[PDB]
Amino acid sequence: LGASCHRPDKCCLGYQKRPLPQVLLSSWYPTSQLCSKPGVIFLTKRGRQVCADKSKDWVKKLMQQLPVTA
Amino acid sequence: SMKEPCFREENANFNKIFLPTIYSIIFLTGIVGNGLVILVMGYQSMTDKYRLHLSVADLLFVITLPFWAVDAVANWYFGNFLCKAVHVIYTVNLYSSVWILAFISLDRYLAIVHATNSQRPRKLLAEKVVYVGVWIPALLLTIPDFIFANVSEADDRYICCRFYPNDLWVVVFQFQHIMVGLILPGIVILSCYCIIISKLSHNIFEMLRIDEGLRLKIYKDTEGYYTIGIGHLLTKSPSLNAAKSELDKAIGRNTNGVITKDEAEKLFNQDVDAAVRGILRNAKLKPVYDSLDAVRRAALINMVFQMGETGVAGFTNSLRMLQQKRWDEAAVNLAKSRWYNQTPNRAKRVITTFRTGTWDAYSGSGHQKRKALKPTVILILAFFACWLPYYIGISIDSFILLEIIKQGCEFENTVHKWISITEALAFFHCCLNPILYA
Repeated sequence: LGASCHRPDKCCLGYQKRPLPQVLLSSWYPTSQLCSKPGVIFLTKRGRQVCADKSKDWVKKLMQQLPVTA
Repeated sequence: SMKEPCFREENANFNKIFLPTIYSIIFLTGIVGNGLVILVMGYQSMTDKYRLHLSVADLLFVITLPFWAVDAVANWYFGNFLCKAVHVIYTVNLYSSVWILAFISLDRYLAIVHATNSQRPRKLLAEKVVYVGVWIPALLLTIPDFIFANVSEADDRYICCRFYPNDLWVVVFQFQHIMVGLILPGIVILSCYCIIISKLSHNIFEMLRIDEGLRLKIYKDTEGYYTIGIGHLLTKSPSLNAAKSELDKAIGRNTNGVITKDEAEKLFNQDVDAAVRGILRNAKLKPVYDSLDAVRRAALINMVFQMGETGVAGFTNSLRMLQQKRWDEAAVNLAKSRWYNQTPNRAKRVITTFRTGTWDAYSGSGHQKRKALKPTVILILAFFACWLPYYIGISIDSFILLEIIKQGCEFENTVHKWISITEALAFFHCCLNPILYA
């Protein structure tokens, strides 16, 4: 209702330039349709979350190797 | 060195501390307050009819507030039916309240500008036109709240919002709300106020036209200074051309000492501003000026034009009774003054105006035509005072979406925290009506 409808989900304002190692990453999930910029959020084994562009070649490879977050 | 997403968790803890207190106070004040109004008004004045329409429209939204409090801090559990029900009541309250105030502005316009015979248009408006012009379009604007308002899952929790098929629907209802609920009622209230004060200032001009007298030529004062209109002094200078040039500068037009009734009124209004600004600066005249009506002020301004700021200030004995509202006791105590025997015809017209509070002491028409303006102007200004910090938040947030202001995650969440708290505080307009009785 009103304010809660404005910005309720995590969005990507920028993407990771340097490719990430598969050994440190645990899962992946895409950004909400509500977000201005599309992309995926890589969940590391460490716990921290990293943005990435879905159009990138190294990102498309990591999505194949990793599962979707539960 | 890693890129992180924009976490909205910093907005979640903000709402969980500040908003539960705000939604609790406004709920209790809006249910005890407006609850008593409907029981006292409806069961057992003209503007009181519109306040009955207002106290029922906001009360319907007060019983809707417990749902607003839970959605802002926790999650939406209530379901899809309550989701549409809350959205419809919110749409009704947004356009009904803002157009009831617009109809209040129209009621004051008819009661002040066309008071001669306005009992019929004022009745027709409050008894019939109010339903056709306020409640019928308000219930007709709830159609999208029956189509697009529904519950949806978003990341962490469920959200009850209006979901449109594409961005073209989002931007047309975005611009529709600004017109019907902010610009169009704003024009109606502004255009009423601007022609009510225009009438009020004209009534003083015709009042002093009778007393002092209108002169469309440059004439010499009792003291010998060059004057024009209703006692408007041009210069203390003994030169005619100096005053003639001073007149051309004040008007803008190259006049040869000749001015029109309209030009004479423009100069008059300028002299009233100077007299009012000086009166509210005087320690013995300022606590009296605010206590008086609209016609009783005109009679006090008349005394200032006749004697002066220093002269009127010498009525310390009479000004004390003038605040105590003992109008019959003050007039008999002011009739004994040397001012009354200095000029008897002008003084009797001014003292009977202070005694009764009627402009009919000069006008050859009706009697006891007194109307209140002070409770209205407060209610409308205090209404926009609640919404002003909320519409500031949307304006800044709009530039972020229009790609004019492009900053980080922190600034993006700062405007949200501003909107989230100013939305909760903007609902105080529900409590505004019963609190105005104090």
